[PDB]
Amino acid sequence: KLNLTCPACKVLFTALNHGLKKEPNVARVGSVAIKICKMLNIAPLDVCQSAVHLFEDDVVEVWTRSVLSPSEACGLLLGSSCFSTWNISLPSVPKPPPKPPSPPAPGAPVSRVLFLTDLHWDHEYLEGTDPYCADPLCCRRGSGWPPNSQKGAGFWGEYSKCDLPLRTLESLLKGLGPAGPFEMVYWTGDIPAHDVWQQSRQDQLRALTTITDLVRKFLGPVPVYPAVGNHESTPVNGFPPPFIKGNQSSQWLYEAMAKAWEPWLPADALHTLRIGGFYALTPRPGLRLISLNMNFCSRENFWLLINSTDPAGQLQWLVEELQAAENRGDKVHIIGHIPPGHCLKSWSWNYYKIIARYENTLAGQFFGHTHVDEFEIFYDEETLSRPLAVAFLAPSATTFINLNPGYRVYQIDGNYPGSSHVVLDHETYILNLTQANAAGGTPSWKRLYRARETYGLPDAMPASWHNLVYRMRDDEQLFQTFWFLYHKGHPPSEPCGTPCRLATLCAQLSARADSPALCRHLM
Ligand SMILES: *[C@@H]1O[C@H](CO[C@@H]2O[C@@H](C)[C@@H](O)[C@@H](O)[C@@H]2O)[C@@H](O[C@@H]2O[C@H](CO)[C@@H](O[C@@H]3O[C@H](CO[C@H]4O[C@H](CO)[C@@H](O)[C@H](O)[C@@H]4O)[C@@H](O)[C@H](O[C@H]4O[C@H](CO)[C@@H](O)[C@H](O)[C@@H]4O)[C@@H]3O)[C@H](O)[C@H]2NC(C)=O)[C@H](O)[C@H]1NC(C)=O
Ligand SMILES: *[C@@H]1O[C@H](CO[C@@H]2O[C@@H](C)[C@@H](O)[C@@H](O)[C@@H]2O)[C@@H](O[C@@H]2O[C@H](CO)[C@@H](O)[C@H](O)[C@H]2NC(C)=O)[C@H](O)[C@H]1NC(C)=O
Ligand SMILES: *[C@@H]1O[C@H](CO)[C@@H](O[C@@H]2O[C@H](CO)[C@@H](O)[C@H](O)[C@H]2NC(C)=O)[C@H](O)[C@H]1NC(C)=O
Ligand SMILES: *[C@@H]1O[C@H](CO)[C@@H](O[C@@H]2O[C@H](CO)[C@@H](O)[C@H](O)[C@H]2NC(C)=O)[C@H](O)[C@H]1NC(C)=O
Ligand SMILES: *[C@@H]1O[C@H](CO)[C@@H](O[C@@H]2O[C@H](CO)[C@@H](O)[C@H](O)[C@H]2NC(C)=O)[C@H](O)[C@H]1NC(C)=O
Ligand SMILES: CCCCCCCCCC(N)(P(=O)(O)O)P(=O)(O)O
Ligand SMILES: [Zn+2]
Ligand SMILES: [Zn+2]
Repeated sequence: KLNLTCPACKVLFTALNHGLKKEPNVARVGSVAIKICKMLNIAPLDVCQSAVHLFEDDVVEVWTRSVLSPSEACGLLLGSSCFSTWNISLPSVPKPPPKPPSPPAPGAPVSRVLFLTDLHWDHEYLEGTDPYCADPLCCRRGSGWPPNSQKGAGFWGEYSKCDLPLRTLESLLKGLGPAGPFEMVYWTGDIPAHDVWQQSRQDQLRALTTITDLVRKFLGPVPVYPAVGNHESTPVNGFPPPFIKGNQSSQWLYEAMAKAWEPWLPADALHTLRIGGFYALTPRPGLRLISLNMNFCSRENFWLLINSTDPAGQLQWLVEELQAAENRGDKVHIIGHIPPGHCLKSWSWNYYKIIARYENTLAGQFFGHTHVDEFEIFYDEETLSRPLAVAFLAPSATTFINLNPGYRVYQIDGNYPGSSHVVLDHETYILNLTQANAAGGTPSWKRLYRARETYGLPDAMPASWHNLVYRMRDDEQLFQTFWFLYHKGHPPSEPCGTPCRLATLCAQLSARADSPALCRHLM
């Protein structure tokens, strides 16, 4: 026991964790925290110096606490004095024995799938403004001007906490020629910018109509299959389950999507889309595309306080779609915005259980939301050792934060009977702002890398990505590459030390939220 109250403990972790974000050592930061404790009379210094001694005696205990923040660490140290359970009904049909997808045979075609996510169009982006304003979003009207001649916001964007003007997005679509042709496109939400404090419903629908028409303009007859992001509504993250009716429901948003996305989605899809913002359709024989609204898994969605149990019956709906694909022989692609690893515990554990059951039917999982080049591996529930699926977390088109613009393209097993529809390889394209915003610089999108090439993989199967993680656990050079691509070729100046490495690698193995057992082989 420590004579340390709940708010008191939060002041220390604040002054420490904020300090540990760039300060070289713990000692100097430890002194600041003790001085804070003294100046404000927050607690007895013996207790304060005892807490600093524990918060990070070594980085290991804190390596587990890499996720932990003040409220999260205090609860564990103080106790209870400082989210419901539920699960899904799986059909009684016995699980087919696991068998890997057969590699494509000679002559089997390939298909290219463009993947767009996190475009975050800022209607108010303005060149020359201050990229480091006080607001959560800058490079826009109201952020001010730079101080004493410092460089303002770049023309095509900036490496800061800023989003993109329409110019950079129009430039992205126009230069897709070399990346295609595309059989279809996946678009996992987050269309508006991060100007939350001034997002009316008119603004959000303006971003939907404006970007939808733009995408449709440069893709033309190619179908685009979108998924609902967490910024698409106002207030942000607020997606009430369909049991809420009236002007406070998300119908203003869902009925606007069904109208804007009608060219791409069939009747049955729009039906569910209007109700809960999710749908399922058949884009080609043998394949079933399922678009999930991961806002109903979101931690920021305050609406789930009413009933966080499978909101909208989506997972139960997902199970039915998956089980029907299994009986039919089809394979499944799931698209969403928030990756399952970032979901609420119950929702995530149930999704993890669903993916484990239908491993032979699932051929691809695609998400975004992280804005960086990541991937989440799923393991068998019985032993948590056989990688059986992969969720590719594509990088954002926007710069938010301190990143290069970029999109993703997937090579999948082609459109033919018996195909596995699995991802065979993928590529990432970027816009190099340092060259585009420079005097005389012109937009030129280039292929950053191809996965199988840089990583030397035999394929894009779960076992290969599983083997790529532990190769990076022991190969500092192979991880730096991944770390370089992680940020779309614009890493932070802060090198990723051995605690950062294992933390990043632990994210690659944690497709289930709150499961430390998934990273037991990292130290
Ligand atoms: C956890 O910390 C608690 C707070 O710690 C303080 O806060 C930090 C920021 C620093 O300032 C640090 O130095 C402090 O210690 C701490 O709470 C303290 O606990 C002690 C005893 O456990 C309390 O002592 C008692 O105080 C009362 C009130 O004192 C004054 O008021 C009355 C009238 O209201 C007057 O009559 C008194 O003369 C005082 O002017 C006293 O009444 C009481 O004395 C009586 O009882 C004792 C024995 O019980 C007899 O010897 C006396 O003769 C009296 O009969 C105590 O002296 C202290 O008030 C309390 N302070 C605060 C701010 O809460 C706590 O002890 C720590 N907990 C643990 C588990 O360590
Ligand atoms: C909470 O909702 C669950 C989930 O069902 C959906 O929730 C609402 C949106 C509501 O409008 C229903 O029409 C939806 O179907 C309710 O039922 C649970 O359903 C899930 C599977 O989808 C299952 O895991 C649970 O065991 C079910 N529980 C029950 C009691 O049927 C449930 O009615 C709501 N529970 C609470 C406590 O609010
Ligand atoms: C959630 O948890 C368990 C899964 O192990 C389920 O317990 C079964 O409950 C159903 C009724 O819904 C019964 O048919 C089964 O007989 C129960 N268990 C066994 C071993 O028979 C539970 O039903 C699951 N489902 C839900 C909706 O929570
Ligand atoms: C429906 O709900 C909206 C949600 O905000 C109500 O609020 C108005 O609309 C915008 C967003 O669309 C808000 O930013 C404003 O605060 C509100 N309007 C104004 C002029 O400030 C809206 O009033 C509701 N609509 C109806 C018709 O009742
Ligand atoms: C984007 O373009 C910039 C500018 O051409 C590249 O930055 C250079 O990187 C080399 C690497 O050794 C440095 O020596 C130069 O000083 C950098 N130039 C500037 C102006 O900073 C950058 O490498 C390019 N990024 C990608 C992903 O292609
Ligand atoms: C250099 C690595 C850091 C990248 C920055 C990531 C920002 C994340 C944005 C959000 N997840 P999204 O909902 O906009 O996707 P948010 O929830 O923070 O808004
Ligand atoms: Zn985003
Ligand atoms: Zn998002």
